[PDB]
Amino acid sequence: TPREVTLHFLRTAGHPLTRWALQRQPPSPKQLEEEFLKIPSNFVSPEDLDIPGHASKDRYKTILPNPQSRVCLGRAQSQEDGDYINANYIRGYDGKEKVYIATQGPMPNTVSDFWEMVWQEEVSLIVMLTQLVHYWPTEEETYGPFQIRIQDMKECPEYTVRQLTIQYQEERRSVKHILFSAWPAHQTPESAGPLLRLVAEVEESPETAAHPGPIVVHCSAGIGRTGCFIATRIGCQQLKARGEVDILGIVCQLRLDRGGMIQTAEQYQFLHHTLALYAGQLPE
Repeated sequence: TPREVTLHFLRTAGHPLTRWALQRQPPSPKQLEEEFLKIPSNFVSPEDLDIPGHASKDRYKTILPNPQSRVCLGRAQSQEDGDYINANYIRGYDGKEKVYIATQGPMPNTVSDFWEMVWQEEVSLIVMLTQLVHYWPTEEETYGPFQIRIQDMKECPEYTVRQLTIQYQEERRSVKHILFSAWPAHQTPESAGPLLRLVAEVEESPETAAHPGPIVVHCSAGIGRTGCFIATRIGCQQLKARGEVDILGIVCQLRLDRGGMIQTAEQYQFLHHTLALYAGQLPE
């Protein structure tokens, strides 16, 4: 039973690494390559989704949101004739539910869907990962029923922070948007420092809500760079709380949430490098 075999692996696989082992005696580059290749994709086949006309809202044919964690658009603000967006809820540290939503970058025809999701899910933070569509405005623009305005734009060494507001009827909400460039698909960032500063930027973001909404994280396909970013943050949280990290377990849990998260063995190895660097910053 290939399905049961996949699910059993993802629910049980693990390779705990103490802070010491991570820094001083990590698995060899060959061991990490073989370990990465063993992780099932958990990609859903087009047959496992019965959402007609979903293909026009997917950037890629074979990268699809797993039904169990798929973000469904209730259309409370619109008259749109479906529920579909290529996006999944992602669990965070210790399996906490709906900490993130991983999604593809909006297509010209899914920009309104994207802002609908941001409203419906009470998103206040968006992390965009890219290399050098513009679904946010220069000053002010309307997307479907939503009015979006930019209040501030700040250029940091490695990312740009925009403060936006989104308004529907009487209600206007703040949304922080972080655009991290110099990260090509199927590659790693230039070095781990900027990525760890991005993770810190996210941590430091003020949370106003009583029950915080998911952090939206996106990139072109919504799995490689999003998976690296989310795995990095969860790994840091594990190191800080427990003084050890199970990177294999983190990636397996991400794949349960959205098929294919973290695309390449080089990205998986870079996660180890990044977390070994973060470990040096911890107390003691």
